[PDB]
Amino acid sequence: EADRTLFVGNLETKVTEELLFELFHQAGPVIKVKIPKDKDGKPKQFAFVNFKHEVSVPYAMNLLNGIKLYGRPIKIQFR
Amino acid sequence: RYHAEEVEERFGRFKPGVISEELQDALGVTDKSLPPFIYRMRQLGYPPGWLKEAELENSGLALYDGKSVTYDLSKLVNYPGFNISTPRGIPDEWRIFGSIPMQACQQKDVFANYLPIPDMSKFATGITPFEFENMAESTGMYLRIRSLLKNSPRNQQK
Amino acid sequence: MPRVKVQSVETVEGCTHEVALPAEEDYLPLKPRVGKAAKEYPFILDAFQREAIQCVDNNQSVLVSAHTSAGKTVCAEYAIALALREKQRVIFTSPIKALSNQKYREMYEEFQDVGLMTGDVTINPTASCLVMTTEILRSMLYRGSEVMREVAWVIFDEIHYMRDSERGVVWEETIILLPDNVHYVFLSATIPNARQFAEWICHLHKQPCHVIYTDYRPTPLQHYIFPAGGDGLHLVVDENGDFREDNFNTAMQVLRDAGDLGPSNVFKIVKMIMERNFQPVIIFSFSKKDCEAYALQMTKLDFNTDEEKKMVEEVFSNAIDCLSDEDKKLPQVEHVLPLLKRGIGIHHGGLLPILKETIEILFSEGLIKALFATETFAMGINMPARTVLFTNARKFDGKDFRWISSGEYIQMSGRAGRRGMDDRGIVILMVDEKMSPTIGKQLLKGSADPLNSAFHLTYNMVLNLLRVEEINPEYMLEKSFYQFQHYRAIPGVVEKVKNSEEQYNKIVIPNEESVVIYYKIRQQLAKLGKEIEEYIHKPKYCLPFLQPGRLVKVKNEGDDFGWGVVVNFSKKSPLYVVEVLLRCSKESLKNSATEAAKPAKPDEKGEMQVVPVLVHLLSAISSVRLYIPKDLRPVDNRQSVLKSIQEVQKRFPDGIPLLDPIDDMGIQDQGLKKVIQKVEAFEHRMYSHPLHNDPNLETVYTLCEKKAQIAIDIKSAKRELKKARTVLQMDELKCRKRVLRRLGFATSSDVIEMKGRVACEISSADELLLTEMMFNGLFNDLSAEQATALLSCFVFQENSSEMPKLTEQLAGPLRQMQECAKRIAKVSAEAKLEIDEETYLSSFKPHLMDVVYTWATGATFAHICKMTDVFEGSIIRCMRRLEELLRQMCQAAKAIGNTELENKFAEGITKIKRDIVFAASLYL
RNA sequence: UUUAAAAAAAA
Repeated sequence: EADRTLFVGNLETKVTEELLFELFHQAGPVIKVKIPKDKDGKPKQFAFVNFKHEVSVPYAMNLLNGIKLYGRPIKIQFR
Repeated sequence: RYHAEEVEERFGRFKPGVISEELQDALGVTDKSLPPFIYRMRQLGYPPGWLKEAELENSGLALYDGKSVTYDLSKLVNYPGFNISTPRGIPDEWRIFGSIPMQACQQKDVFANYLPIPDMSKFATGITPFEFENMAESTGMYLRIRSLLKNSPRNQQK
Repeated sequence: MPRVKVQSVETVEGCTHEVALPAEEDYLPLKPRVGKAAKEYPFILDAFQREAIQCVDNNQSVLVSAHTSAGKTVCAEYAIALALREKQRVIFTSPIKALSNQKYREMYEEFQDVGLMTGDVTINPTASCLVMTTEILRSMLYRGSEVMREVAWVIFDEIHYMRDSERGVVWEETIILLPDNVHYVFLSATIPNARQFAEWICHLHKQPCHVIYTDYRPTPLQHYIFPAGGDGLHLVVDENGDFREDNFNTAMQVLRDAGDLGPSNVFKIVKMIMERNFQPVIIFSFSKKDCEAYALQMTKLDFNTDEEKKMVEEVFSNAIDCLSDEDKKLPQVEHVLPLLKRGIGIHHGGLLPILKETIEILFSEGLIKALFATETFAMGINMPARTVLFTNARKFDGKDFRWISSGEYIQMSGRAGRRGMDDRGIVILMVDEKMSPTIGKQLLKGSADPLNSAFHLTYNMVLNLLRVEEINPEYMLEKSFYQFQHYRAIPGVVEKVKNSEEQYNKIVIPNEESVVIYYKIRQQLAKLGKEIEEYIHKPKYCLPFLQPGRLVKVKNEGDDFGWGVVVNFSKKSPLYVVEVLLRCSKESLKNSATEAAKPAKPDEKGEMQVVPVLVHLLSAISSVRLYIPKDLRPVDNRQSVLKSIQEVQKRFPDGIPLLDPIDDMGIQDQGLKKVIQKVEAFEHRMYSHPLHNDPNLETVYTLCEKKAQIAIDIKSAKRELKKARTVLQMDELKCRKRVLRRLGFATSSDVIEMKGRVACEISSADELLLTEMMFNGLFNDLSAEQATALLSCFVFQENSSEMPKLTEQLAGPLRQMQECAKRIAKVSAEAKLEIDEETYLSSFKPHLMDVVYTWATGATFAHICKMTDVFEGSIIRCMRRLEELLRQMCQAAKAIGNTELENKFAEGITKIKRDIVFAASLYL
């Protein structure tokens, strides 16, 4: 799991599960995105994404890094 | 359960290759402009995530009596502009963000081709005699079913 | 007492034809055929079938026991043809309902003068031939339907099913009650004790009965073993039968090396099969979930050509068209179609019956090339395959988990290898880590299990027998192939006791009085030592002394491992387990996955392994604590420990010192003091005896011990022989009759009262409960829905943990039923009958009460199927059983002349009988 | 620039 996990930080407010899943599924099969919400009811700058295979995790990073989502770069880190 | 194939609805469903207008809005770029990732994507190559999906592994088991891996060529993903020629109306915007024109290796064709006992009357005394129930007749369904597959692999081998 | 002679008729090679006939009779040869043969076959008949046909030509019963697919059914076909040719009537009996349907379809397409009678349906009852499940035949016998008069032949099928332990009794009853003029034909899988069955039939009906036994099979078999972790299949058994020991050992060694160290093994196996051209495969897994998961895993292959896909789509659509369009929208029907399209199918009790029938048809026609099935599919008819695969060799029967018996393995593997099309059947057995070479050898080399009856009394049987006149249950108990086995066994025990007695007399003793006194004193000393040791092993006294270096001797009765060093101890759950370091046998070590332990054989050198013994096995807790290496993993250290023990023994030439139970362990309670006094007195008495100092007393003592052993053996053997001289359940019958009379069913003179007469009808579920509730007026107020739900609660039995909450109408009636059941349990208990009240009450599981209530209300099937977790197959089974029980309840209400209940149950039947649950089988 | 394993079956 930890191998297939990948943290996402500094994501735009409207960035929800559906859009992130759409973005990340095209490169390869992705299990799902986890967004444990704070005491606010809105997506946080912090979240995680779990992919079907860890081999796919780097390529997404190789393809996506601070991409212009909603006119706002989004950073991605490892475990 | 076998029929409980609802795991594919955690939040929705999508398809590979195609680009949704909602995704275009999310990325901040409309459909007229070529996707920026494609640049980097064609500077990276074919994603390995779907490569495993199209790859079938031959079992190595051998009979201890006293690899040319198989790939499903029909499952190849479509990535126009990298593997397939860019659709008309979309110029080769390799000068944006830095990239090169779609290469033959980057193209789909090259990658694809690269690979004593009481009498009976006494018994019926004092108890209701047995009666037939649920009387019915054959509906012929088995006959028609058999007629359908008249020439089956078993039959043709007979 | 039985008196039957078994004449071994000579026969050609391949079969062993022997006839059991009454002792006073004189065997005579079987006359050849007279006139034209009943029916002609297009192929030559193997010898045993020819002998069976000749035997039936003389109107003499026969018991064919041969591997399924050896061609047993030809004998039944010939018998039916002969019976029809003579204007007689015949009955064909099968255990299961679905197997009965398939057999009926075959016969109808054969002769077209066929009927069918089962609980679900009945077709052409007035036919010269009939097919019916055993229960219908038993009902005919008990009620003596006139149709039974015309019969002349009865063909029992799968008679080896008689040991079902739940539905076995229904066979014996049916066999007992038939008139003697009838002639039987029994078809069974190969079993060792067929001769006993033939003798029973002969003794029971006073006529000759033959036995044809043949193990021949048309196409040979090859057995491979796949270890969990290996990378290949080992040819453990070849068609010649020469169990290849070396290959089996290599496979098990690979298993061990992997254990002590294509994501799924089954996927690798099936893929290898596919690429090796063994396409038609049956994968047996003893769990519904396992079959579902394995089928799901394989949703990435395709064994079918496009034309096969079109054909499968056509067949599936045509089969499903019968159901209502709303039914076709069920997830189950929709989601299986892709699997059949790609050539993968599932078959287990959970599925819907219609899907099971469709999959059976497709497999029979070859469209499906890999079928995941449970044990049930094994009993199917004419559905062979070129290969069979076992996922897990562990099944949970009614009792608990266990290794599949060799009989079941043979039965299932018999479904491998078609006739002619493929000339080499392949059977592959997967073995996990929890497997032992001994278990594997026994499973592969084992033979079919013996046929042991399971007769047990039932209130319905007792009531019905009492009702009829000129007969009593004692007759049944006497003749029910259970006293028969004991009678057959009696000569063995008689000869055993006689032989032991003559040998005991043969022994010669110089002067038995003095030797016996000495031996008795010795035994008393042994008992006192046992008491002292029991005193030592109290945990609070010996646990402080079981340090990780202590030197203790462990001696389980009969087998003593010698000295060994303690390593650790713990409280297992409240016994204590002490882990000693003993010398093992290197055989129990290799198959340690299942064996316990064994002392090292004196000839060879053990392995010096850690054994977890029980605390009380410590014969003597010496006091020489060794210096333990502190790391006993490597095998080198433990040999050093063995050398150290040998050195310590060499240092104390006259026995290692033992902890003194009195002062070293500081035991104070006076009981040990008195035991010490007793042992001291006995020791002095023994020493003062003269023969103790005499020479050569060792041999005399040994022979005296052997004489005592033989004496106790004689005592036990004759005691059990006297025990066997009485009918067993007679006490059980007495208890049952007491209970029946105590509730008014039977008068003190054992004549059926109206209550028992009513209870006679109900036979699909409990009778006393239903009759009591009916008489107590419980049902007089419930609407049809509540009655239906309660009856459903009666006929449900499955390991369900849901325990759903019932709101208003399904609770109160359940509580009243609980009260009545408690009353019945208490009455049974006070009548000295073995019954656990809590378990009895726990039997009636109401888990489906709400489901059945909703279904009666008018809910669509999909709605209820989502209302719980039980597989839809179980729901359908329970619904059918409830429907038949409701019909029986209608009959009972008619009997008591209470129109209200009759109308109520009519409403119940009308409401809960509709499209999908009671979907007519497509085999009709 | 990072939250419990569990088969089969009927009047």
